[PDB]
Amino acid sequence: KLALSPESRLAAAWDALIAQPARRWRRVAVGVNACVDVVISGVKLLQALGLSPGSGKDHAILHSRSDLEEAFLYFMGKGAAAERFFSDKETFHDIAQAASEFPGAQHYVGGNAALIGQRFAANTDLKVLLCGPIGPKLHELLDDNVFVPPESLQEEDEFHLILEYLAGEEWGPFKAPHANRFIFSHDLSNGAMNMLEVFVSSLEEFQPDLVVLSGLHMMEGQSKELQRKRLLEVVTAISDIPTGIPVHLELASMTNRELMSSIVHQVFPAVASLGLNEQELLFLSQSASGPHSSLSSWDGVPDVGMVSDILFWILKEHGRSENRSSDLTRIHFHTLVYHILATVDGHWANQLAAVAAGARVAGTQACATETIDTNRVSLRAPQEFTTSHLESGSRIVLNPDKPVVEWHREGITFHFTPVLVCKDPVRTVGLGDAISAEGLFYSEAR
Repeated sequence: KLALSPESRLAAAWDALIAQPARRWRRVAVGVNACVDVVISGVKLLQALGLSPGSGKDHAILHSRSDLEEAFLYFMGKGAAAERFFSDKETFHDIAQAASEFPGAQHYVGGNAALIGQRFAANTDLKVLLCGPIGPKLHELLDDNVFVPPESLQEEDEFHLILEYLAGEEWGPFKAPHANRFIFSHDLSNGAMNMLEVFVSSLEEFQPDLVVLSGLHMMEGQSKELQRKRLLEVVTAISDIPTGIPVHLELASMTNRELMSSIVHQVFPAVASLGLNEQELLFLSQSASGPHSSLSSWDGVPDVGMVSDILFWILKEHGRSENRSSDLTRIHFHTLVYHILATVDGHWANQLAAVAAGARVAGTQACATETIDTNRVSLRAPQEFTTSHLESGSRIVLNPDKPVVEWHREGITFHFTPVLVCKDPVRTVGLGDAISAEGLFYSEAR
């Protein structure tokens, strides 16, 4: 034998460490954001609509095929990302239909909640209920084991059109300097959490063991009063679910501090578990003067200690306490090159295997393999790190044969593992959702 790679050593240690918990969930309910992502060459679509190349020109809202063409060309010229709302409902239906029917266009389950539901549904001994704006195409796309209440089924889907271009791609006088994408939709359902009532209404009959909620971030840019109504609906609904049923909030894509503040004040005490990435974590610390609020942006890989100080602070400021009457005891942090599972001691079991399992799915799903293909992955976590930047904490060195690292801090345990990052990924949109679902699947509430 020759020496195995760090990655093969690590994936072998995971396969030995990972096992389902002693007591397993039977039924999980998930809501409420869901859509169909249609990924298509932007130039091809526009050509397919019968459009000749016009001028690049930005438009704040797309009212028309012209506006679409003009803003697309503008961003294609920059090689830059953008996203827009398309205002004409009927015209949008015809464009999305044209994109979805275009030969070679790819169709994907979209929306945090639907993606979570889909990941859970891969296990046949777990029964999944999913609510959200689910039309005939999304229903077809969803796994057969996923139950959607007839109440949550609708005539039309929410299509999100993802218009890609390659570096060096040309259309008449236009040439993309980088590969990127232009996304547009006409999605009022997900913006308003219009299926929250239907979701809440379905829980009693279903008797979930676990409730998972996502989609709050999508209300960004809606009426503050509409947001306030929905957050109160969330909190009321959760107070009606039987005691001891964990609720996980998957928090993504936030830029509004009023809304973030409100989610922290109102929803955090009502949930057992929280899931998020480096972007939302730092955003939280920026709003409420947290450990590294001073930090404007992560400078490369987020510093583990700095991350852990913020997770610590959240469970201290907003987690369960003798005095507080918060239910929050768990945060599944996931970033590109490592994941951390942080738990208030004595409320959760199997968190070594769970964080390992979250990390493993990040590799396999990114590469679109059933198991880890050790040729297509790469260990990118720091070789050594401090467990707290602000406080004095341990100096840890990565051992591929013992990848899951545990450390304790004032009655809160952290569980760290690196990720085996897919070097040549198919598509990594929705990875955080599959990571959080896997982490919860392998978790046990005490």
